[PDB]
Amino acid sequence: VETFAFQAEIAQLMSLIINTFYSNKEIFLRELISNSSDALDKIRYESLTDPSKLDSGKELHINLIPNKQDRTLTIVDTGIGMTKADLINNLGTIAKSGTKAFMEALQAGADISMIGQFGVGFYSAYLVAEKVTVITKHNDDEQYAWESSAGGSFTVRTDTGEPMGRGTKVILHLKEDQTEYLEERRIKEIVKKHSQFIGYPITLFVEK
Ligand SMILES: Cc1nnc(Cl)c2ccccc12
Ligand SMILES: [Mg+2]
Repeated sequence: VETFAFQAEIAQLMSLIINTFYSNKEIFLRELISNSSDALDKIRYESLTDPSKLDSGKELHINLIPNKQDRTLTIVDTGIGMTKADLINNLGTIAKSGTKAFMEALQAGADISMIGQFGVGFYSAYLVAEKVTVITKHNDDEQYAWESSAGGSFTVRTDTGEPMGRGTKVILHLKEDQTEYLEERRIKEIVKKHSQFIGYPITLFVEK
């Protein structure tokens, strides 16, 4: 297991997200679904010039999986996935400019719901999650698990669990007072409201 420090600016964003009083927390789900949809668009487009990129799975979809026993909500896609370099460096590097503009917009009147307009909506996960685990598989790399409970650091390890073929699973370990996002009716409400026009089938799994 390798442990890394977030860039100062990303650490600052995450603390803002964790510490700021802001009741409209449901926006995290829209942001993660939007990210999944962008990742599905990417693999679809790449597959037009190299059909073999779909050898790791033809199905292009999003699954939402609540689990009350583990207190987790998982967002799963069969999109392009992320490489080790994406997890450790590339995505954070790109998020730096968006983060700066976002925190400038907040002290100038914007609110946290606009986070996705700055390309850094992934970090809205920390509105509801005390820990985020991301399991991911890109065609050009191995399966990895990224994980962070914030506080300035994250880990990356090669993942030994079940192979996923290609795509990304974002596992939200929910805060004690955010278990409403495990309820079927609440999830349905949020998806209908914010994600009605996404172009991939979204399947909300039911609990056993
Ligand atoms: C910036 C960013 N966006 N999406 C995901 Cl899934 C990320 C995962 C790890 C680190 C940064 C991410
Ligand atoms: Mg970083």
